Amino acid sequence: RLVPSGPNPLHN
Amino acid sequence: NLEGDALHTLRVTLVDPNNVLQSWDPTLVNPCTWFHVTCNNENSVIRVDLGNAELSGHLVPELGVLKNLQYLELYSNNITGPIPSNLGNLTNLVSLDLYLNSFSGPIPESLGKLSKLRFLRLNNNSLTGSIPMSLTNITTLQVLDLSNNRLSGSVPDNGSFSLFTPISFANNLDLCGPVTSHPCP
Amino acid sequence: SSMDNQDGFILQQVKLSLDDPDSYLSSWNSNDASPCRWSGVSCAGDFSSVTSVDLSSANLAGPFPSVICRLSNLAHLSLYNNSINSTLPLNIAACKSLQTLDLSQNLLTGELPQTLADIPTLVHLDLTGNNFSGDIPASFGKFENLEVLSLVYNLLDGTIPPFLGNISTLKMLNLSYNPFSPSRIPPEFGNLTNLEVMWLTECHLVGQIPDSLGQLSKLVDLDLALNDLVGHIPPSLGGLTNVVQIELYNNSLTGEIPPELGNLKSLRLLDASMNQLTGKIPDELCRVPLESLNLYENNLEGELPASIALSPNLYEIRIFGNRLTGGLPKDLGLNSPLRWLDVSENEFSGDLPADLCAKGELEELLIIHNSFSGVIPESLADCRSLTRIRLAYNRFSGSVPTGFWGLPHVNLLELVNNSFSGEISKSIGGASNLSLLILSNNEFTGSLPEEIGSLDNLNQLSASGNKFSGSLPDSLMSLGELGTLDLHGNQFSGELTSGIKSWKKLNELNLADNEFTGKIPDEIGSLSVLNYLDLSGNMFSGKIPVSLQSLKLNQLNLSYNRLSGDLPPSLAKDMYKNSFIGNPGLCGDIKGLC
Ligand SMILES: *[C@@H]1O[C@H](CO)[C@@H](O[C@@H]2O[C@H](CO)[C@@H](O[C@@H]3O[C@H](CO)[C@@H](O)[C@H](O[C@H]4O[C@H](CO)[C@@H](O)[C@H](O)[C@@H]4O)[C@@H]3O)[C@H](O)[C@H]2NC(C)=O)[C@H](O)[C@H]1NC(C)=O
Ligand SMILES: *[C@@H]1O[C@H](CO)[C@@H](O[C@@H]2O[C@H](CO)[C@@H](O[C@H]3O[C@H](CO)[C@@H](O)[C@H](O[C@H]4O[C@H](CO)[C@@H](O)[C@H](O)[C@@H]4O)[C@@H]3O)[C@H](O)[C@H]2NC(C)=O)[C@H](O)[C@H]1NC(C)=O
Ligand SMILES: *[C@@H]1O[C@H](CO)[C@@H](O[C@@H]2O[C@H](CO)[C@@H](O[C@@H]3O[C@H](CO)[C@@H](O)[C@H](O)[C@@H]3O)[C@H](O)[C@H]2NC(C)=O)[C@H](O)[C@H]1NC(C)=O
Ligand SMILES: *[C@@H]1O[C@H](CO[C@@H]2O[C@@H](C)[C@@H](O)[C@@H](O)[C@@H]2O)[C@@H](O[C@@H]2O[C@H](CO)[C@@H](O)[C@H](O)[C@H]2NC(C)=O)[C@H](O)[C@H]1NC(C)=O
Ligand SMILES: *[C@@H]1O[C@H](CO)[C@@H](O[C@@H]2O[C@H](CO)[C@@H](O)[C@H](O)[C@H]2NC(C)=O)[C@H](O)[C@H]1NC(C)=O
Ligand SMILES: *[C@@H]1O[C@H](CO)[C@@H](O[C@@H]2O[C@H](CO)[C@@H](O)[C@H](O)[C@H]2NC(C)=O)[C@H](O)[C@H]1NC(C)=O
Ligand SMILES: *[C@@H]1O[C@H](CO)[C@@H](O[C@@H]2O[C@H](CO)[C@@H](O)[C@H](O)[C@H]2NC(C)=O)[C@H](O)[C@H]1NC(C)=O
Ligand SMILES: *[C@@H]1O[C@H](CO)[C@@H](O[C@H]2O[C@H](CO)[C@@H](O)[C@H](O)[C@H]2NC(C)=O)[C@H](O)[C@H]1NC(C)=O
Ligand SMILES: *[C@@H]1O[C@H](CO)[C@@H](O)[C@H](O)[C@H]1NC(C)=O
Ligand SMILES: *[C@@H]1O[C@H](CO)[C@@H](O)[C@H](O)[C@H]1NC(C)=O
Ligand SMILES: *[C@@H]1O[C@H](CO)[C@@H](O)[C@H](O)[C@H]1NC(C)=O
Ligand code: NA
Ligand code: NA
Ligand code: NA
Repeated sequence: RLVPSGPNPLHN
Repeated sequence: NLEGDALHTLRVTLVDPNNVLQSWDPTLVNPCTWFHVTCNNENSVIRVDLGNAELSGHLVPELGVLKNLQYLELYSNNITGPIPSNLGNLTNLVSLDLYLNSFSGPIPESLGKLSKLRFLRLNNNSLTGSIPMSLTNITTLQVLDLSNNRLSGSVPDNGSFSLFTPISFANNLDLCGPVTSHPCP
Repeated sequence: SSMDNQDGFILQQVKLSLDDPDSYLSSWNSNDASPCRWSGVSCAGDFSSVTSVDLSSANLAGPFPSVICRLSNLAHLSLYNNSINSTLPLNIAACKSLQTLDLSQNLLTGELPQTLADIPTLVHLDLTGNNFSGDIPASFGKFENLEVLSLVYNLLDGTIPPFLGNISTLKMLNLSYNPFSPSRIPPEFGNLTNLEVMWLTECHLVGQIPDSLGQLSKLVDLDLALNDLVGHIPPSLGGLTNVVQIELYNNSLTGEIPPELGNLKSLRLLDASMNQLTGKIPDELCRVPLESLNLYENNLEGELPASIALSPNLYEIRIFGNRLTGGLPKDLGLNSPLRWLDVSENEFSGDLPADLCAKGELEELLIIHNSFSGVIPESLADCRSLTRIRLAYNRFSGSVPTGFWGLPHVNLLELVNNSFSGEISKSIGGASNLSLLILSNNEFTGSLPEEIGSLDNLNQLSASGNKFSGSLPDSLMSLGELGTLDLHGNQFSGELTSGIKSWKKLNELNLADNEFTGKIPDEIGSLSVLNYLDLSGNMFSGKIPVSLQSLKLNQLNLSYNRLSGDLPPSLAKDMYKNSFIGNPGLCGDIKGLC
């Protein structure tokens, strides 16, 4: 949950 | 998605020495591309196939989210602890194969709500308690094996259970009923 | 004597106050005249005065040692990664010379002491990974020299305070992952002129993004992600002259991506994914030399501007789940070290760009559910960087490039629902990392290559709805990690062998709608994990093996074959009613059978 600030790497 | 999150939750509570769940990337939009997971044409999970995987640990209530699930295959493992009540929320379930595991505690009464169930194999476990009468209301039931458990009490003889032989209820602690030698109090 | 200190005594008192199971304060010898050479203790001044104490990761447990404030020249205190418990004392203000306070990753609980703002020298406050609760104190607006405020991963239940915008010296406001009362972004946060970082992810933020935020010329990172913000991306955000990263993902933002974001020369990373953004992707943004552009799962439409190919820094383009139309930039991947491309579930058309893997860094090529046409670019045959290929549900045609089959690091190859023709090359043998091969619903022809058996780590082979032919290679039965074999809807011929015994991890075998001949091997029952068998629509002959009784099968179809004899009694049940239809020789105690 506590990811450092930056893009969300969701992929297919 | 919700289904992928639910299966990931299962992965986190399971012990996976052979890394059979390594394909289970939560960052994928759907769990369909995961190995051991099969999805329908609408990309909803219909099958989870994890038998003979040397899996240890406990199941999670979050398996109940997989509404379109038809086959849950978690057999020939060392999965321990209770059978989640939320497995009753799997309406489209056709097979519940939790056999050859170390599951303990009661058979949930919720499993009666599995209207389309054809296979219930909970054999070779440490399950205790009585066999729910709700399971008689499952009209579709064709295979039952509650053998090699520590279950006790009356064995139902009505509904789906009408057709069931003694081999289904064999080697249990104190099963009383017509299928068993010992008649009930 | 006026310059004499009791610093050793004070630190010994600190040691007594805290529990030290792992003896990290053993260097702290009472006999020692000066504490300056003690572990974690720095005396940087002329005299023997402690200036810095770092007791990070020392498994120290107990309340905050307020005695330490008697160290007159202490400017730096770190108790990071310890088990400091109880409330933070209001007497911490006595540490009037402190510039740095790191109490992060401790077990401190209760309301924040307001007296922290009464420390005039404080520059850095990190209270991350604690259980602080309640409102942020109003004293916090009166911080004189603070540049960093981190209250991340605490339990603060208040509204985000507007008075925090009054800290002119602030360079970083980090309030992320806190259970705040649903709160709007204070417009007064626009007055933090020196702010370089605004990190408000999972802060239960509601309402519109204030136009005031555009006045933050020095801002480098704007993270307002994983909140419930509504409204348009403010056009004023073109005023963030020094911004490098903007994270606005998984909000309820609507409207068009502002063309003024093109004015952000230093911008490299944008993620506004999982929003309800509409309209076209602006060319002016695409003209910016971006590193990552993620606008996935929006309601965006129109062509992807070609300007994006110009960027020399682009490694990530994820624009999937949109209504985007037209062709991919011809020069895409030529000028940039492209690693991840996801244009899936869009209305994109035309040939794939020729040189996507030009820089040799492409790992994931995901174009599923588009209308892409033509052949696989031959360049991709030398893209050994690739790990995931999903070209499925497109209008592609022609033979697969020979090398593309044998790419070493590919785990998934999906070419499903295309018009691909030709054969699987012998080069497949080099696909060491191939686990999942899905070639279903194509026009593929020829025998399966023997070298497919060299892929021991192959877990799935799905080639349904193809023109594949010939006997199964003997090597195919050497694949003992294979869990799914679906060859249904082909022209496969020949007999199954006893080698099927080696498919010990096979859950599904579908060989339906083929021209398979011969007897079902008696070794079918040796498949421990087989739960699904379809050998329907073949010319399988002989008696059904008694071994099949040993298997617990949730699906069985041996229908429309040449099978003869009587059903093994276990298989005579009503559940297996439709499993044996169309086998004339076959008679059992089933109401349609004979
Ligand atoms: C307040 O919040 C901001 C933003 O959320 C945060 O700022 C940033 O700090 C982090 C943590 O230090 C920075 O992270 C890294 O980036 C640098 C490049 O400048 C890398 O060198 C680091 O890299 C790697 O390699 C190390 C081994 O050699 C590994 O140990 C490490 O894990 C990395 O793999 C690292 O990735 C980040 O760059 C900045 N970002 C911005 C926009 O300023 C700040 O730290 C927060 N402060 C507080 C007190 O909460
Ligand atoms: C077979 O195909 C698999 C399909 O993807 C490949 O899988 C994945 O492998 C990569 C690399 O091994 C792995 O990467 C990351 O996740 C790690 C787990 O936490 C993490 O530690 C990694 O972090 C770091 O390493 C990268 C490497 O490039 C550096 O750039 C970073 O700076 C950092 O040091 C990294 O984030 C994937 O997690 C993994 N995914 C899955 C789903 O398995 C196999 O690598 C591939 N193998 C071969 C031999 O072909
Ligand atoms: C198979 O036989 C069993 C045993 O008789 C049948 O039993 C039971 O089902 C009824 C539901 O109709 C349960 O009772 C009801 O009683 C409650 C009061 O507790 C009342 O409010 C309801 O209106 C209803 O009359 C009964 O408790 C239950 N028995 C056990 C032991 O759980 C079962 O219905 C038969 N199988 C069928 C119909 O498929
Ligand atoms: C918060 O900031 C606003 C905006 O102000 C100005 O623009 C900034 C980028 C910077 O250059 C500031 O120094 C500028 O003052 C403040 O607003 C305005 O207030 C002044 C009087 O101070 C008034 O004459 C202007 O017309 C206002 N203009 C706008 C566009 O709002 C505001 O006062 C500041 N608030 C706090 C709480 O400090
Ligand atoms: C905004 O910051 C200034 C200082 O940067 C604060 O100023 C003070 O005002 C109070 C009365 O309002 C005085 O008693 C203090 O002595 C002042 N302190 C300084 C350092 O000048 C102001 O209070 C702050 N406002 C908020 C809401 O935090
Ligand atoms: C995107 O945001 C939504 C909420 O806006 C996230 O979802 C919810 O997830 C929480 C925590 O897991 C649940 O308790 C809520 O019930 C969910 N709310 C709603 C409204 O669905 C979601 O996890 C986020 N997804 C991503 C990928 O970031
Ligand atoms: C994927 O490909 C299959 C096969 O070409 C498509 O299938 C069939 O759908 C048509 C029209 O709906 C039917 O007439 C056929 O009888 C179906 N055949 C088979 C073999 O399934 C399928 O619709 C394609 N899916 C997508 C999303 O394009
Ligand atoms: C803070 O942590 C310390 C140590 O974990 C707690 O300390 C003490 O109480 C324990 C339970 O009776 C004793 O076994 C310890 O010997 C004793 N140690 C001391 C006083 O240093 C302390 O109570 C904790 N306080 C809170 C509020 O969590
Ligand atoms: C299953 O796991 C438990 C450990 O909690 C162990 O006692 C039991 O013997 C295990 N059985 C195996 C590994 O066969
Ligand atoms: C089931 O358990 C019994 C003992 O309870 C044992 O003899 C038998 O071998 C087990 N069956 C399986 C299928 O493992
Ligand atoms: C077997 O396949 C035939 C058509 O191929 C179908 O009509 C029948 O329902 C199938 N039976 C089972 C058990 O799936
Ligand atoms: Na799959
Ligand atoms: Na101020
Ligand atoms: Na949200």
